[PDB]
Amino acid sequence: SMQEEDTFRELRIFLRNVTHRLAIDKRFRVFTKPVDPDEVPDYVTVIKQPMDLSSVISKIDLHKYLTVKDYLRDIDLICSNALEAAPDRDPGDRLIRHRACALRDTAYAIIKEELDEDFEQLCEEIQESR
Ligand SMILES: [Cl-]
Repeated sequence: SMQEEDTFRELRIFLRNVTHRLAIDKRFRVFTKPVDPDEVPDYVTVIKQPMDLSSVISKIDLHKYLTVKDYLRDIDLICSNALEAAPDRDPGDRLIRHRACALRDTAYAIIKEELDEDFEQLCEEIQESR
């Protein structure tokens, strides 16, 4: 229905807002774009499912997220990919992991504070009905 399409529209607007807020945070700059094949060629081999905040925006616009849970799966993937790609004790890797963890925590905290759980439940029930 149009009411359901309106709901999905509201979700995309909200998701777009949260993602923007993430993407402008200077700590999260390394997560804003795909990793560069030239800068390191082993990334595409070691990371099977690359994800970044620009790809998240593209997916919102392609109507790929019908629930907040589906969006958070991609935020989690950005984080888990970073942890896997930067696992060592050296300061460079620890900085990346710290920032990855902060990205995840920030997204979750924004969502906890700003998303009505009944809105999410509605999204889930429309998704399940299709
Ligand atoms: Cl830096």
